[PDB]
Amino acid sequence: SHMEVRTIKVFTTVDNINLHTQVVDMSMTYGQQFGPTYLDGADVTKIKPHNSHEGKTFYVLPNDDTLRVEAFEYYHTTDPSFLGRYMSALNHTKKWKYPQVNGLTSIKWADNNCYLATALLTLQQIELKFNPPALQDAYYRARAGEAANFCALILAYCNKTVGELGDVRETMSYLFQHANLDSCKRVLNVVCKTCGQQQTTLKGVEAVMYMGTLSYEQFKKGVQIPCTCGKQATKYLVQQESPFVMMSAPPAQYELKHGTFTCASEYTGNYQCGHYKHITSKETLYCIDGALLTKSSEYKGPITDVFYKENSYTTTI
Ligand SMILES: [Zn+2]
Repeated sequence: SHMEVRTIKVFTTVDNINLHTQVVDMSMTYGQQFGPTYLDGADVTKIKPHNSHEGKTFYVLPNDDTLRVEAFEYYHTTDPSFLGRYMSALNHTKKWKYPQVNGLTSIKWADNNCYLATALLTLQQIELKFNPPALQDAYYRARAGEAANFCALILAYCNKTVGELGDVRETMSYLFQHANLDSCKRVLNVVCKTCGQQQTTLKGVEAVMYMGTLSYEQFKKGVQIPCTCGKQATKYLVQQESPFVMMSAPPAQYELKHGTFTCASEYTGNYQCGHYKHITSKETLYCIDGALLTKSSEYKGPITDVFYKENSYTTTI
């Protein structure tokens, strides 16, 4: 009747660093013993242990106080589905290719990941330190060329699944949310001919992102925005303290000039499907399109996001 019990030792984890010794019954599934369980991204919840599994590390969900703390300390989230979504993505991104293109880690196109490739390429050209150890650790590996965990983390943090259409501005917003931008400061002035002037200070992520124009110069000169009185008012940059700025707008034909920006994202398509490309300004203009690379002296296209170097700026207005 009853089969002789066989067991193996395995380790469970939520961060792949702190291991937790377990003894599993090879006649029960992982799911029956751990809840949802993953082996390097693969869902083994419904798998019964193999001898080859002995000594291997499995991710589980934070189901006790020790794992909850380890997971928060490593990822800076308490979203219950986070680890599941991170493993589900990782099962895909570990099969993506990450070619070095013009010295930067890119991503060969798959699974609508073009927005991720230009986000990744952008990160490697701006000064940014992540706060979660998971992002620090994974970004370091991504810079070295092994970007699978980093890309799966971006998907998890953004609540995007592999293959879902993503927006670069929104993705960067999530990444900046988890970065140290505390010393970034922006002072704006808005001037209405009827209502007068109103100055506003922004900090952190809101200090480095602007939605409305791609041109940093235009933002220094002034952009027209609605005023509550019904007139159009003029908003201009008074003071900026940050290592970069990101200027974003709905996709519009726009000319990129060598040496006047750091990098940019281009979006061809519509609200339901499209394709992002990346433009970086080095010795010439390089267009990185996943694994593909072209160059040109001028660039014009439907640009959505442009990144600029900064340190300290003060208006003369
Ligand atoms: Zn007004």
